[PDB]
Amino acid sequence: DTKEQRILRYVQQNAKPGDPQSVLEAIDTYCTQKEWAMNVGDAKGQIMDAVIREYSPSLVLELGAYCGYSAVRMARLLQPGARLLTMEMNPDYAAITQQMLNFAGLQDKVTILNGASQDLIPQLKKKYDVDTLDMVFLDHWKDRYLPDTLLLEKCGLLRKGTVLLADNVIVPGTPDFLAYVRGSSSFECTHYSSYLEYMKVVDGLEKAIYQGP
Ligand SMILES: C[S@@+](CC[C@H](N)C(=O)[O-])C[C@H]1O[C@@H](n2cnc3c(N)ncnc32)[C@H](O)[C@@H]1O
Ligand SMILES: CC(=O)C(=Cc1cc(O)c(O)c([N+](=O)[O-])c1)C(C)=O
Ligand SMILES: [Mg+2]
Repeated sequence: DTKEQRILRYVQQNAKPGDPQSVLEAIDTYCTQKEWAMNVGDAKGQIMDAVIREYSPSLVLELGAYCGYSAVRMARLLQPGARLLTMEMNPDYAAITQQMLNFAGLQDKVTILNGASQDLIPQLKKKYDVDTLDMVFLDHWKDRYLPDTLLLEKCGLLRKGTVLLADNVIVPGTPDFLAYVRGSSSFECTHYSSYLEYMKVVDGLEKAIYQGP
């Protein structure tokens, strides 16, 4: 099997069905003790929790689902009737993510879209009945953060106050995205210093709030 199958199996055997907190704890234990994996992790996850709680977004778009750790993290804090859309182009990972959300009991709040964000974002309004997004979590391949931010803008999916929250702006780093949003009057930016998941390596999240065109 794969590392991602092993993470899912560990959750199934070390967490409680319908208990998202125990799912997060099981993933973080497995990835600390056994196999590193690119989940946002508990240190940066706590910052995300604080952001989600501050904004109480009704519609969140996640770019990059992997095994479902950040989808579980965010969906467990969504208010009743709020929703998360998560885009994941790797079908093996999308299948793991669905099973992770099912185990956590959060599947009614999350819709997985299997495809590439650059192909799916232009379809959100017509095919997925989106007006504008309240919050976007960018955590896919780092060279896509800037192109997809610009694409979300072009597609009319950002409104004044939409929160963009970007993982890994230090490691691996997203230099063009970071320079662009920090230099742009269309975004108000804040940096949240933290640590790379499961490692004593400095990383950080960037929050970029859209200000309109
Ligand atoms: C860092 S992992 C996501 C981790 C997840 N957000 C978490 O914290 O649990 C990055 C993911 O982005 C996916 N990916 C990369 N480029 C993508 C794209 N253009 N569209 C959709 N998914 C993409 C990869 O297949 C991978 O699963
Ligand atoms: C390239 C890679 O795998 C590494 C970290 C990483 C961490 C993330 O949090 C993340 O989202 C992504 N990503 O490529 O999407 C990657 C390292 C340290 O090698
Ligand atoms: Mg990441």
